[PDB]
Amino acid sequence: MFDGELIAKLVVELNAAMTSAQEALQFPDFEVVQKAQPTQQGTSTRPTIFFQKLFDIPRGWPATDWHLDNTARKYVEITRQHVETTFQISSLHWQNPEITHVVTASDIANYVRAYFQARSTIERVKELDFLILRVSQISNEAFENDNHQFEFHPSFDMVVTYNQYIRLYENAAYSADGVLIG
Amino acid sequence: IPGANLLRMAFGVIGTQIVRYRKFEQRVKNDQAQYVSMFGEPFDLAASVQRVRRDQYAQFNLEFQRNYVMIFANFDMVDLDRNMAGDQFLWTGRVFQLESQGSWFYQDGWGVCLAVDIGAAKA
Repeated sequence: MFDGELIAKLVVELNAAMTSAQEALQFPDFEVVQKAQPTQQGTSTRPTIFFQKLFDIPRGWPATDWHLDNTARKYVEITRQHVETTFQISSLHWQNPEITHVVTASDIANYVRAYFQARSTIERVKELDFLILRVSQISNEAFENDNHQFEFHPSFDMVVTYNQYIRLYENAAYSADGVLIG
Repeated sequence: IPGANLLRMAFGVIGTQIVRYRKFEQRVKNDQAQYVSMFGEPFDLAASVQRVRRDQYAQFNLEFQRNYVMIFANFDMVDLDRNMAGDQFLWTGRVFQLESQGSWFYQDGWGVCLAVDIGAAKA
């Protein structure tokens, strides 16, 4: 459980980061889009952000705590697992050689990476029940676009850690007795 | 019949073009273990030049289109052996890679467009 809410929160944060980056670097306009669209759709010409979820790691043995329901005389067993999620962030932008004002797709990716690593954003995200670890690499790759016009597709990976809960039922005991023999 | 040539009578109908043809004789070194070729007496030949029409590719963010030409001639043209091949130029220097039915009556060609010709009446 606890995935769609994570994507909604991440989308909101990415929109805020793009607003900040647009004020900082003077983009024309931006769009935030998830990869692996469930319906046949076409890419947009605007400077764009793409994100995707790759895999998860449980990170530790599960922890169980017991909560008692007096009316029904049952224990509600809650199990918490603290997992890590790896998201891949990539951007797209086409360079126009004749314009004098130059901004690169790698600049967009670097600014988004730097925004998420700031302490202020971490402090603000803490109230949203997850945190971000360190990011260690950003790479450029060359596509071919429309049979020409080589283009760059910078990318990097981000790790997000949170807690996820499951709920179950268990019986309860109210007394004890024994026998002593020798 | 594989006797009297068919290209000779074919040129009596379609119409041809004119190229300058030079052959390879021998080869020497340039104190770098690099061969430099020698060509002699570029004569004049009549031949039919055809169409193959290249497309380009990429090595990495480079294009490098390969220029190609097809030529029909009634001559014994060699493209490769332990010796070196011959040259031609319709407008720029060219070199080919193939063989054809020379020992009976006529052959067929190829060609890759080398850069340019020297000039001075297209030497």
